Amino acid sequence: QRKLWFPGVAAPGYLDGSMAGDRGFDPMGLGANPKMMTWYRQAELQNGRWAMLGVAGILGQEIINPAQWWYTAGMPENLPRFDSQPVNMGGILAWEFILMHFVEVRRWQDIRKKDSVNADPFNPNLKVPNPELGYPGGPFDPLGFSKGNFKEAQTKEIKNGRLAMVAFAAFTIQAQATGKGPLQNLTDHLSAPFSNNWTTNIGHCMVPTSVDVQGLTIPLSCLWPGQ
Amino acid sequence: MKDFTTYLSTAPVLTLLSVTVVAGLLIEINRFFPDALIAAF
Amino acid sequence: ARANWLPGSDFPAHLENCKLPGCYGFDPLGLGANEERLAWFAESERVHCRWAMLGVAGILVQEIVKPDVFWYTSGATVELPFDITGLLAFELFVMHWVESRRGYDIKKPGSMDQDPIFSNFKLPAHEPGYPGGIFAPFVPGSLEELKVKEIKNGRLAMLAFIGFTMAAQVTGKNPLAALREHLDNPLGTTIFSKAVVVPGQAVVPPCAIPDTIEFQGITIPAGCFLHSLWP
Amino acid sequence: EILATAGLIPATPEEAVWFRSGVIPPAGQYGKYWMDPYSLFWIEAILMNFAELKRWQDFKEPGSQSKQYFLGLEAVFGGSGNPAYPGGQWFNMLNLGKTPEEMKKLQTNEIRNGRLAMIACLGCAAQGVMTQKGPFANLLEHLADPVSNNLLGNLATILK
Amino acid sequence: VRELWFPGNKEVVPDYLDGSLVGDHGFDPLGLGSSPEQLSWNVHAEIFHGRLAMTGVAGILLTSLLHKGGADVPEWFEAGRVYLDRNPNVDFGALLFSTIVMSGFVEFKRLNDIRNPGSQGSGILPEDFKGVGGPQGRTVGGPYVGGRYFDPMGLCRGSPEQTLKYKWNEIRNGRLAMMAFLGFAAQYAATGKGPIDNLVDHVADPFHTTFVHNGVSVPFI
Amino acid sequence: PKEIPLPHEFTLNPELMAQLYPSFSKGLAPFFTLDWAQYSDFLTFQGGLNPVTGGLWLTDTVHHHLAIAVLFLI
Ligand code: CLA
Ligand code: CLA
Ligand code: CLA
Ligand SMILES: CC(/C=C/C=C(C)/C=C/[C@@]12O[C@]1(C)C[C@@H](O)CC2(C)C)=C\C=C\C=C(C)\C=C\C=C(C)\C=C\[C@@]12O[C@]1(C)C[C@@H](O)CC2(C)C
Ligand SMILES: CC1=C(/C=C/C(C)=C/C=C/C(C)=C/C=C/C=C(C)/C=C/C=C(C)/C=C/C2=C(C)C[C@H](O)CC2(C)C)C(C)(C)C[C@H](O)C1
Ligand SMILES: CC1=C[C@H](O)CC(C)(C)[C@H]1/C=C/C(C)=C/C=C/C(C)=C/C=C/C=C(C)/C=C/C=C(C)/C=C/C1=C(C)C[C@H](O)CC1(C)C
Repeated sequence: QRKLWFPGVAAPGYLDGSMAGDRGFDPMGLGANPKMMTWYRQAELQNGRWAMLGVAGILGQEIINPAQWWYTAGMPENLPRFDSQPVNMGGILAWEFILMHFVEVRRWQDIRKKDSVNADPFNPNLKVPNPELGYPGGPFDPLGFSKGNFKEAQTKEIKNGRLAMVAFAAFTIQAQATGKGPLQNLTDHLSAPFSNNWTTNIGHCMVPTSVDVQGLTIPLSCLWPGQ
Repeated sequence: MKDFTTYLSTAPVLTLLSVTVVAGLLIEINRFFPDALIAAF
Repeated sequence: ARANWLPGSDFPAHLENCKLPGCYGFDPLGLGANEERLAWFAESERVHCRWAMLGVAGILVQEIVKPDVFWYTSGATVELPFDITGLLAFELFVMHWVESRRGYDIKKPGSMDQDPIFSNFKLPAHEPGYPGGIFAPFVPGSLEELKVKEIKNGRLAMLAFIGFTMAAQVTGKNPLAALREHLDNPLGTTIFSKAVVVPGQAVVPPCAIPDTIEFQGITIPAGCFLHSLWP
Repeated sequence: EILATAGLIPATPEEAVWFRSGVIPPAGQYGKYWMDPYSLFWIEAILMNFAELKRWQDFKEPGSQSKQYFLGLEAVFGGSGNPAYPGGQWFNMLNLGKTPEEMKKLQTNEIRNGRLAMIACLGCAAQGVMTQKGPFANLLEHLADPVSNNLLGNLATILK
Repeated sequence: VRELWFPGNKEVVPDYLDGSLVGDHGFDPLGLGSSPEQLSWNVHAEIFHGRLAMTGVAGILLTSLLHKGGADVPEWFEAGRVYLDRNPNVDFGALLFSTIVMSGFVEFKRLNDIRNPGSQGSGILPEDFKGVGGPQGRTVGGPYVGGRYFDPMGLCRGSPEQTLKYKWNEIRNGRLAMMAFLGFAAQYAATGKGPIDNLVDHVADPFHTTFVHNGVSVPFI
Repeated sequence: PKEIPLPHEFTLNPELMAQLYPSFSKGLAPFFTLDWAQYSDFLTFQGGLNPVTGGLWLTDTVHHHLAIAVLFLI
């Protein structure tokens, strides 16, 4: 706590400062229930970590593969190839669906009942020493960066996760309004900011009204009716 | 409810309802079997 | 801690301290909450497991020996030594005898255990659904472990037979043929490739088995389970 | 209107006028909404029915709306004494006016500004009928020639 | 106490609608169930309507899903005439009479259940058709008829919590099904297509396919 | 009647009324200037019956209702 999100705002009763990165926010009263508070902290951790991964992917791809627009890089015509198996988005989704289903059911059963699915299903002697929910560690922390100041590093992670979440919202809106990459957008605005701002660029949707994926027609969208 | 149904059982309402039912019935009979002067069986 | 259908979860209550084999604490719907129904369902599971084992083994072998016969359609394209009417009547009578005896035995334990023809012959006392004796000549290993093995194999056989039927509906060829079709192109034979739905479009696979079939004059409405409900 | 006259938004200043926005179809329309006006009114009716009915039942029962479940929102619906100032966790996010005297001063700010805005809204509607242009356009054309562009001068051409 | 159809407003009808009935949220703004005898009748009627509407809506949904795979099934609003055409040897009067006679047998059974709650689980019927009671504190009869015939799989015998949970599932899905059938009739009147047809028309283009655009709801547009 | 403009069309633009009753081209300026005589084309004092309909002139009844409305407000 100490300082809050707004200068003179009043911190809520339940926002004492125990949980990391808590700035006395929540103006919507959503975390007034401890059960839903734990659920929402798990959801924030998941969204923040996935957003870190996504933003890192956007930035790294666009610096390494500048000729590919991140927004459309999922279209089958843009797919980089490694062997000779024919492309099939249905085929690729089977792997991801099944594997993500397994790992997410594992995480789910952790959330439902803490400290209940920590051991290997095959060797019931190798266990994960998860100090808290959403922080399994062990094999998930193989380099051993824990053990030190856990709360400080927890705040590091959570504040970077919030930053990356808002940055991905930025990436999506910038792509849909401008049609160019994020660092391309930065280099664009650095040249003619007076004509390259959110003004003018807003109200235009650089997205097709639909896409066809090997015979499958997806209607797409824009997040805002700007055309 | 109980008092509403008691009101619906009052002579002013039940009489009017029964006259309406019998009138409707005679009107229906004359609509489907009109101009019947004798009891032709 | 013990063997669980979902590691980290707890058992309900009826499924806690099972005497049935294969108790992994499933029942996410509470069907075995009752205790008469639980025994009835245990016997139903056992006979389903055994019939499906026989079915999947028969389908596998018949495909191995006669690859030119589709198992699904093989009921009408096989050329019977007898007729089809009398064959079904014989089926009906024999199965009535044996199944009624087994069902009654489950209903009341000490009952259908005596040979009718020979008074001296009689089944030695058994738990329900595990007759033994003449029905179990050779017993390879500990009985409880083998009951667990049988239950595991039967679960797998029932899942495998439903898979057989479905692949026959959507792919139209016999199981190992479908496996060979999936193995030449794993990315492209999966159901995710064949079928998919999105808001605005639905791609569903056609049914290889036709709408109707011809058998000795009459037509048997043999379609494809429930089309249109496929993804 | 000021954003159109400043040219920041893409609408001619005679089309970004408030009454030509589809509220009165005979008086004008802006047929480029993501839904037709009637369906937007349907969603408005449902959402405002929720909001206003909850506000009314908090006025009648001065403490309720915080007891029954509402996706956890019920935490901020306790209200206060005066129904016009609930100022809970959401209605007073910034926690402004920590002094009851300063609260009274800010309340008087709010009420004076609100009464000025009532007068302004009635004026804008009357001017819209009376001049058939926008309120900002009316202000600019009055500052241009005050003597001829006024209430009395416009009395001949009123719905033209 | 419990959840109300109107948060706050504890001026819910006097305590003949306390938190005792299944599906009870204090919704009786017009007082149609105030007296206890009428309230019992209304409970029977609501459960029966929910079950019948659940059956009807499931049948309509499935028949409209089949009519989209091209299967030789008419839509729900023309199934009667289509069948009468395709089976010319049947007489409308005969079918209507038979339906009223066979429905009448079971509905007289249910009627004499309502008159005397336990009287129908005797004589020709066994004893499982006596009923398990339920609402109003009765321990026999009612809309909930247990036994091995109306509850063959025993999904409410044992575990009172499970019985209550399943009762709540039944009541809430029944109310939803009744609202859904009202929607079916209204959509058919306003548009003239099937339910699944309307759903896919809406999801294909969520705009321009609302209730405003059908020309019957908003009558002038 | 199926060709006559709908009443709101007459009400909302003084152009159509001006083509029918020319004093509507001057608007309300004569009213607040007390030059009310200019409204004599629809505020008439004629009496008798309209020769085509057999009823009182609707301009006469307009003037009557305006006058007695003022008198009752007084
Ligand atoms: C999926 C994202 C997500 C989720 C689930 C949470 C959840 C939570 N946050 Mg968090 N937060 C987030 C994102 C999220 N946050 C982001 C992006 C930021 C940076 C601004 C923050 C900054 C932040 C602070 C400073 C604090 C919290 C706090 C909390 C906790 C209390 C609030 C609450 O109970 O309501 C639950 C919240 C939700 C259910 C999120 C719902 C989102 C709605 C439905 C949509 C809103 C759209 C959004 C405004 C648009 C964003 C885009 C825009 C930035 C361009 C809670 C566990 C407090 C805390 O630490 O608790 C201990 C606190 O101090 N958050
Ligand atoms: C100039 C107009 C004005 C003024 C002076 C006030 C003043 C006040 N309001 Mg009020 N309010 C207003 C307009 C105004 N309001 C309008 C138009 C609405 C309808 C949306 C409301 C709805 C409202 C509610 C429901 C409540 C109040 C409450 C209060 C009191 C709380 C103290 C406060 O925060 O002051 C306000 C400070 C200012 C108005 C100065 C800021 C001026 C800028 C232009 C505001 C712009 C908003 C901002 C840009 C949006 C983002 C900020 C935020 C999301 C981070 C206070 C006396 C609460 C109360 O009484 O507590 C008990 C209460 O419950 N207001
Ligand atoms: C005919 C169907 C039917 C019947 C008999 C009942 C009966 C009952 N309901 Mg119920 N309900 C229904 C449908 C029905 N409901 C539907 C479809 C919904 C979803 C909206 C609900 C939602 C609901 C709630 C939330 C609650 C009840 C409750 C109750 C009980 C107390 C209220 C009462 O007795 O009034 C009796 C009602 C009637 C006699 C129905 C009369 C209908 C009028 C005469 C016609 C107007 C309705 C309709 C809009 C008109 C459309 C016709 C036309 C447009 C085609 C009672 C036993 C309360 C309870 O506690 O249950 C125990 C309660 O909490 N109901
Ligand atoms: C029975 C029913 C539906 C049954 C449907 C059937 C059999 C369908 C049959 C068939 O489709 C098949 C299967 C195949 C088709 O080919 C042919 C047909 C023949 C078409 C729905 C009832 C539907 C009934 C509905 C929707 C009733 C709504 C009642 C409401 C909203 C009442 C609310 C309140 O009464 C309270 C609760 C308290 C009061 O105080 C205040 C108010 C507000 C009055
Ligand atoms: C009170 C009430 C109900 C009803 C209760 C009743 C009234 C029960 C008793 C019902 C009886 C005795 C019904 C008898 C019905 C006889 C019928 C419907 C005859 C139908 C034949 C017709 C209409 C004509 C058919 C031709 C056809 C089309 C072909 C030709 O050759 C010509 C012709 C013969 C004219 C219901 C709705 C069922 C439920 C309950 O909740 C409320
Ligand atoms: C706090 C609070 C509380 C109170 O009470 C209320 C309120 C106020 C409401 C609040 C607030 C909230 C918020 C702000 C929220 C937000 C969120 C977000 C932003 C998320 C994102 C989130 C985000 C995310 C996940 C993202 C992720 C991403 C990703 C994966 C990506 C991926 C990718 C890549 C790599 C690349 C390629 O080429 C493409 C793809 C494939 C695509």
